[PDB]
Amino acid sequence: YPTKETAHWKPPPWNDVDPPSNLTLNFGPQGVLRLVMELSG
Amino acid sequence: SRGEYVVAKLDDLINWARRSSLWPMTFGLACCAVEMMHMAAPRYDMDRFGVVFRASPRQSDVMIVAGTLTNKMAPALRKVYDQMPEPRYVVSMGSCANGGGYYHYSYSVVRGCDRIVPVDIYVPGCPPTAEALLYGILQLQKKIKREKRLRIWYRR
Amino acid sequence: PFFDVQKKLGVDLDHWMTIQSAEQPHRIPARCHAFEKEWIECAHGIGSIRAEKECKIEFEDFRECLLRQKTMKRLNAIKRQRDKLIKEGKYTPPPHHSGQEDLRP
Amino acid sequence: MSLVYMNIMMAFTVSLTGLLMYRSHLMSSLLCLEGMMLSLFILATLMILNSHFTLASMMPIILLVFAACEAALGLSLLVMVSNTYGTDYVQNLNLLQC
Amino acid sequence: MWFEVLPGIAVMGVCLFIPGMATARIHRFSNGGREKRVAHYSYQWYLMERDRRVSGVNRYYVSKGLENID
Amino acid sequence: MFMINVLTLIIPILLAVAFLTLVERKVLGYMQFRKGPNVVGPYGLLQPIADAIKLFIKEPLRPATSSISMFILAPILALTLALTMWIPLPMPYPLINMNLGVLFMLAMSSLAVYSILWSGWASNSKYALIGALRAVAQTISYEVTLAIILLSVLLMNGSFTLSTLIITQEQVWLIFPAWPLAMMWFISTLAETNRAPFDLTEGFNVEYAAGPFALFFMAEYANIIMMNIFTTTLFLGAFHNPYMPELYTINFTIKSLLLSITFLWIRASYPRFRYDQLMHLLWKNFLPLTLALCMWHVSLPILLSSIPPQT
Amino acid sequence: VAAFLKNVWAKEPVLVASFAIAGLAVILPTLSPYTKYSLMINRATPYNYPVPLRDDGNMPDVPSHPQDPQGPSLEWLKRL
Amino acid sequence: MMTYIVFILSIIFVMGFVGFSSKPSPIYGGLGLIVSGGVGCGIVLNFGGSFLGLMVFLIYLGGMMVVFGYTTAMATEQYPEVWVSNKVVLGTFITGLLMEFLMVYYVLKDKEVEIVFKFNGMGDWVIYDTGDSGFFSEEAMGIAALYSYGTWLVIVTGWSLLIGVVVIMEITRGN
Amino acid sequence: MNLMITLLTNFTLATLLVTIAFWLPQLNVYSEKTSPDPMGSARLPFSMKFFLVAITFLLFDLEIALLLPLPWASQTTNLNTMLTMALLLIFLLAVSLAYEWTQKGLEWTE
Ligand SMILES: CCCCCCCCCCCCCCCCCC(=O)OC[C@H](COP(=O)([O-])OCC[N+](C)(C)C)OC(=O)CCCCCCCCCCCCCCCCC
Ligand SMILES: CCCCCCCCCCCCCCCCCC(=O)OC[C@H](COP(=O)(O)OCCN)OC(=O)CCCCCCCCCCCCCCCCC
Ligand SMILES: CCCCCCCCCCCCCCCCCC(=O)OC[C@H](COP(=O)(O)OCCN)OC(=O)CCCCCCCCCCCCCCCCC
Ligand SMILES: CCCCCCCCCCCCCCCCCC(=O)OC[C@H](COP(=O)(O)OCCN)OC(=O)CCCCCCCCCCCCCCCCC
Ligand code: SF4
Repeated sequence: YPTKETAHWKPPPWNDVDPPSNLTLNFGPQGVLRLVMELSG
Repeated sequence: SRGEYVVAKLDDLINWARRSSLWPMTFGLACCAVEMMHMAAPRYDMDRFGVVFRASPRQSDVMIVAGTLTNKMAPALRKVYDQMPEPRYVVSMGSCANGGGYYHYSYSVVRGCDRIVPVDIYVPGCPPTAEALLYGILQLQKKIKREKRLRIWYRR
Repeated sequence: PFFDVQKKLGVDLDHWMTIQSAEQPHRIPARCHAFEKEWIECAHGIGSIRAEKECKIEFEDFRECLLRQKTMKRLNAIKRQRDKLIKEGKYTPPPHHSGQEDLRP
Repeated sequence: MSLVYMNIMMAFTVSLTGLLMYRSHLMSSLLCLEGMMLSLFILATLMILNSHFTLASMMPIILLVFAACEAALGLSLLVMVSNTYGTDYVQNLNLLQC
Repeated sequence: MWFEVLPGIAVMGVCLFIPGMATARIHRFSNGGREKRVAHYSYQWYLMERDRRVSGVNRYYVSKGLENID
Repeated sequence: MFMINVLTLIIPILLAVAFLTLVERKVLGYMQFRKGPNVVGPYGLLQPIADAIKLFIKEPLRPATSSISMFILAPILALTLALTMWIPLPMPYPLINMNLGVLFMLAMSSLAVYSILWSGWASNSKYALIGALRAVAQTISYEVTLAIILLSVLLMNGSFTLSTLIITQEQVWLIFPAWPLAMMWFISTLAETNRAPFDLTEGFNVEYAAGPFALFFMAEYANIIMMNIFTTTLFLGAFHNPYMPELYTINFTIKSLLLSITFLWIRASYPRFRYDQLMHLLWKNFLPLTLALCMWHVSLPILLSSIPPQT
Repeated sequence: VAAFLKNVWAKEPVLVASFAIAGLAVILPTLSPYTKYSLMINRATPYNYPVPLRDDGNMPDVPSHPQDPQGPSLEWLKRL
Repeated sequence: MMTYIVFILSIIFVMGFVGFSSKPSPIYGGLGLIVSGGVGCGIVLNFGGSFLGLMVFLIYLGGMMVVFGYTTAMATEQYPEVWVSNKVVLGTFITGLLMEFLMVYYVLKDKEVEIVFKFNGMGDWVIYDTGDSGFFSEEAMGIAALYSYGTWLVIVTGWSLLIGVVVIMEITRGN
Repeated sequence: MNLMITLLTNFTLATLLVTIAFWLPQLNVYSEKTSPDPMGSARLPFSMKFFLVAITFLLFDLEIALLLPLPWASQTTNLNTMLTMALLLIFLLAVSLAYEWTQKGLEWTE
């Protein structure tokens, strides 16, 4: 029975699964070289 | 008087402790880093003066600008200088850090690191020999020795 | 559902930790070994309904051995009366409760 | 009943009231739950040492080990929640209303 | 040469020698010229408090020998 | 009189940690074909005093702390746990003679990672927090083999008493029946204190000033000297005459100095491990051997009828 | 079963040493003669008081004084 | 004053849970639970439970609360706080902790002594040294009996720990 | 009692050295400095591997907590049962380690 508080409740997905980056470092000058790292763990 | 004597002896104490325990953050910019490495090498051996080898920038006492300061890295130089606790000091090593050197008229070179940071000791040479860099370090220690911090505090 | 497997097969899985009066290591007694032994030997085999009303004296002796509420009540009464008499000035403590008597052994 | 046992029970009920009124985080729930476990350890230990009941002295360690393993399980659950939403917020755990 | 490290090693060795020597001398000073009584167990503590009661001066380390019996 | 004994423990600990910096710089000097400090004092004997007065008047960095309380309680906990690990150490008689001094030291060293974790969260940096989490994971990893090796050795002792460990080794050193436990214990204590080749912090507490960094520094070196003394008592236990305790004190002092200089001589010899390589060293090399030797030192006094006395 | 053993001793000597030490720790307490002496020493260690018995009249195996012949003796422990 | 020390620790223990059951943050929650674990361990150690107190430190605090602080520090994104020079960054900490010990000493007032003095435990509560035990801690031998008497207990405990390892590795996979 | 005095003295010396380390250079009127690292404004990504090694520490630490009364359990009369349960606990710690091995749990921090 759709009441006032229950009207916006959409039904759950059929297979019960729900729709859900990596680190980027800057090794700066702190020879000399800067390193932008897309690291993944 | 008495308090003048006390602040003079405590000035001697803190100046002794600061000059005999200088920890350098060496910018390895260019060829002068090689001669700094020879100044840390066994023959000249900075470590026996209390001058440790490759201290971290957030505890170091003296910044040695050893090599060519270019325009792409001058903000990084001023950033590492601003991250140094006081009393911080700057030793400029070699001609490109002193006044631009062999790349003075270049489009990309800071003409002296004293356009960026306040510089205490200018070490001349291309590169200065490691013995001469060590001379500049000992002249910095003698400059720290004649500081008058608590004397000027007691007189102001 | 109490499937008493330990009595069917004849294994001792957890009876040993159950009561204090069981076989302890190096024959250490509990503080209330006699009182719990008497409550268990009284209330044995007669069921809980008869055990509540027909072994209440041993059970209250064992409960008072555990909690010591009547003993702490009695000591609080005697200590309160002693404090009130020391406060009134009608009583003096003995030397063997004040610490000047060079203890027994 | 006794006094220091009443204090350890008071701590158990205080961490229970903290475990029954959630503010923001699931880690706060796990911390109140393990404060409850700590108070159970303390109270069991004082009873077992009080009566000089010897064989039960292994019991609080047992009461530790299982329940600490239990806490490990709870931490892993929190992590999977924090891998779906980025936070461990209990208000992200409301998809089972329907 | 290599023997130059020996003053610092000697200073550090004296700094490690001082606590053990200190606690041994304090244990002999506070216990009648002897070792401190070790009571890890209830029997050792019971004998120790029995010594404290039989000495008469509230000190366990005063040993009463055969002169205290008739 | 007991407070005198506490001060005569804790002041020479701080003096020994101060001069360990001099011994480290001199021994690492001569091993690197150079000299160490000799300009400041005679042969460098004023270099620790100059370094301490320099670090204690150096400017505080004005730290942008994520918390006040953990920023203050990480050096406090570091120094307190650095000092309280010494009080059950038998030299030949400890400051606090306790029946579970081994377990006490294992507990107080397991509590020593909170200084790392609170220093990490008390910084605003995510990179400093990642480095602190890596350091905490390393330290709690190697605490596993600390506990198992320590248990396996104390299966020959009888109890967790550290003074009983002197009585255990009156006929032979305990490194003879337990040298694999000795070498894995020594590498594990090397990897506890983030000492080289396990020093990936120099490869987390830089949010602090130079003064509080000196506090973490001196707590780390007190842990180094303490674990060397504990390893000396645990494996190379010296002769003890109860009428002359200075024989035992000089003997374990000399052995502790040699083992601390063995740390100084390891750090001037090897490159660093990569992080997963020392996790491989723990979880895949030291832990199977350590578990097998735990089974071995359980079942071996039973088969040789050499079960040590409880008391 | 022998070339595999040489292969695993070449590749992974740590796990071979671990399984060898663990296998010896399992089997060797039963293959030993001195294992029974562990049991005997732990059951002859007097943590409690040896509570005496009332002499009913016929107990030949129970002594009356510690310096009597009958009673459990530890000559084997003193000699070994 | 010194007699009621266990009771004093218990009061602090109760106050310690009010440090974190009000839940200011999970990180300060962990900090309050560590302080509470230390004072409850002091309560345990002052009845002669030395091994159990060292299990509080070694396994509860140094074993498990390390993991709680570790998992908390891998969440709850941080932000800076007040970082003025030393009249704020340490002076407010010292005044706050002095007010905390003021709160500890402040609760021992006339509403407390009606419970303390009518139900005086110290004098007759701590009775663990009632007579002699011998050459052994009774608590140590009771924990030692886990291997001879506790065969089923050790079997189900080690099986639960092995199943704990398996369960954690299955739920923390995502596949 | 002596232990509490020693802990209190160690805590007092620690707090005194921290207080000296904070208040002694704050005598200086050096400079109020401005303008506040490998990330500038990046959030922290979670890493599953660090949590796996933390929970692995906790579970093996519980197994060590079981293994701790062995120097006392060696003194018991039922040595066959004691030896069987000691070897069984260390074998279950080894089985937990082998299951951590073969399911790739010890990888990229091996
Ligand atoms: C207590 C005082 C000190 C004690 C001694 C320690 C002082 C010496 C220190 C030297 C410097 C150390 C520098 C850092 C070391 C770190 C690197 C390292 O070595 O890692 C460990 C290395 C690691 O080896 P690894 O890293 O080369 O292995 C590679 C592994 N794979 C192939 C998987 C990639 O070795 C060990 O783990 C061995 C530990 C000791 C083993 C002892 C076994 C004893 C014998 C058992 C029986 C064997 C035979 C079988 C049965 C026979 C029966 C009859
Ligand atoms: C357990 C072992 C612990 C050991 C710890 C100590 C290790 C080091 C041992 C001593 C080493 C040598 C110390 C002296 C170094 C040199 C000091 C000196 O004389 O400096 C000269 C300087 C200039 O004076 P000036 O008169 O101008 O000289 C020109 C010549 N006319 O004038 C001055 O500098 C002024 C005078 C300063 C003198 C300071 C001397 C050192 C103080 C050390 C204090 C701690 C000592 C140990 C305490 C605990 C044990 C008692
Ligand atoms: C962030 C806060 C501040 C951080 C820095 C300070 C706190 C952390 C660092 C210090 C840790 C304190 C540890 C205190 C207990 C240590 C364990 C212990 O007491 O073991 C020794 C001993 C057991 O050995 P045993 O020989 O059996 O005893 C005598 C029997 N004849 O047992 C004894 O001798 C018992 C002696 C009496 C009981 C002592 C109780 C101490 C007070 C309560 C705990 C205080 C700390 C609370 C906060 C902890 C936070 C980590
Ligand atoms: C019964 C006694 C008690 C036994 C239980 C207690 C043992 C104590 C040690 C516990 C060790 C726990 C972890 C064991 C995991 C075994 C599986 C394994 O490691 O397989 C992988 C490995 C191949 O190596 P890889 O995958 O490349 O390694 C990564 C780094 N390169 O594969 C291998 O290296 C092969 C490893 C398995 C075969 C080893 C055989 C050793 C035989 C020694 C002599 C006989 C000993 C008697 C007992 C028989 C043991 C099999
Ligand atoms: S001054 Fe000259 S030699 Fe020196 S770093 Fe510059 S370019 Fe190289």
